[PDB]
Amino acid sequence: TYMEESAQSAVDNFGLGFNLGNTLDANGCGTGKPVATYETFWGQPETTQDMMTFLMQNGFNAVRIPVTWYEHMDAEGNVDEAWMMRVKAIVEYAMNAGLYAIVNVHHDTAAGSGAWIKADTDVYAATKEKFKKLWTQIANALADYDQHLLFEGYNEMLDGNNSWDEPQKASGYEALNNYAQDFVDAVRATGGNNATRNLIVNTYAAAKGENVLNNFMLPTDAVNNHLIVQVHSYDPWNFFNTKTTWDSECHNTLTEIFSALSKKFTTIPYIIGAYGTHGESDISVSKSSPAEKIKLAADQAADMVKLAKDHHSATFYWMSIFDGSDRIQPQWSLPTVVEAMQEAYN
Ligand SMILES: OC[C@H]1O[C@H](O)[C@H](O)[C@@H](O)[C@@H]1O[C@@H]1O[C@H](CO[C@H]2OC[C@@H](O)[C@H](O)[C@H]2O)[C@@H](O[C@@H]2O[C@H](CO[C@H]3OC[C@@H](O)[C@H](O)[C@H]3O)[C@@H](O[C@@H]3O[C@H](CO[C@H]4OC[C@@H](O)[C@H](O)[C@H]4O)[C@@H](O)[C@H](O)[C@H]3O)[C@H](O)[C@H]2O)[C@H](O)[C@H]1O
Repeated sequence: TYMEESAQSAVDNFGLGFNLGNTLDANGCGTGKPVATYETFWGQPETTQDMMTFLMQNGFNAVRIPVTWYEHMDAEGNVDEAWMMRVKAIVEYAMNAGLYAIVNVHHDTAAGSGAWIKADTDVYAATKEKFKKLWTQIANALADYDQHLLFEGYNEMLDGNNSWDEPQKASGYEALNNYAQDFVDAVRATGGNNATRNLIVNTYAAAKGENVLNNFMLPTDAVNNHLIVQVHSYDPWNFFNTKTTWDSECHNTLTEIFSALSKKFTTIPYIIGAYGTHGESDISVSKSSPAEKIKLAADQAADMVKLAKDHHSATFYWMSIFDGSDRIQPQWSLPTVVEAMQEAYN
């Protein structure tokens, strides 16, 4: 049954979080394909109940489920039923396991081909009703799940030039804030559990700089304390390639970031919805990385988790700790990183 819970309480209960990345967010194989074709298109196995249960049994309490939607929508913006039901099926795995789950709209945003949601005046005007129709469908299909399920409006919205970190024009902020409101409006309108469900709105590019935070506007909500703000972090940029250890510069950089977020968001919680070692050319840590590089990954994660706890936040690891064939066993890909995260959190 449904038990209404505040945004801050949800974030406090997330504990250690994980991103089921390159899975339902995988895209580019075209329209009209079997569900499993999309899900495995980027090298991940089909998700199982055992995976969600594994996370719960091993000290994690929340999973983010990225979803890319555009290849599953027809000309009128209707979502393929098999796709929607597969999203629902994976949510159900997570609910069964006792996890919090986040469902979003992922590579429909940002710099890849097929992205259609953009912080741009013309694009917003042309896609606003399509966007609201999408969220109405998602909210209705997932309506029956309780407070452990959250919706996240959009992943990493960029302007027309795909400008990371910050938009080139201030109108970009208008478009984002407008989308954000449309997202909240469309979900709340469906009523039921969606009337009070905790929802997540991301900053421009999910970035964290001074201008992006100052020009972020939280949507108006008829109910209290059911909104969360989300940002991402691979800071300091390219540290995995340029650093030999998680040094004082790395540590101070993270400390400053959390300080800036907590100073900005005084009354609403924020989360680090995706973080990791991914840097230039998306080079990232794996089990075949040198021990010093795996230690570098572990120290980042340890610091990220502890700072987040200190700042009444929560974190979701992007992919690397639980990846590919390791999901099938299931087993951690990076046990030492996870152990560092668990020790930091507990
Ligand atoms: O960067 C870290 C994270 O940062 C934020 O949190 C983001 O929200 C996360 O999404 C992001 O995660 C990374 O996302 C990458 C996708 O980004 C793209 O879309 C968003 C845009 O903004 C961005 O600019 C785009 O680059 C994701 O990259 C994908 O990785 C897949 C798997 O690759 C892994 O396994 C295979 C191995 O060889 C790789 O070294 C290893 O990294 C790639 O899968 C392959 O895809 C091709 C088909 O590719 C076509 O269609 C997809 C399109 O993206 C390609 O450009 C196009 O050629 C298929 O034939 C192969 O069999 C697959 O292996 C995928 O192509 C690639 O985009 C990244 O891994 C993830 O960390």
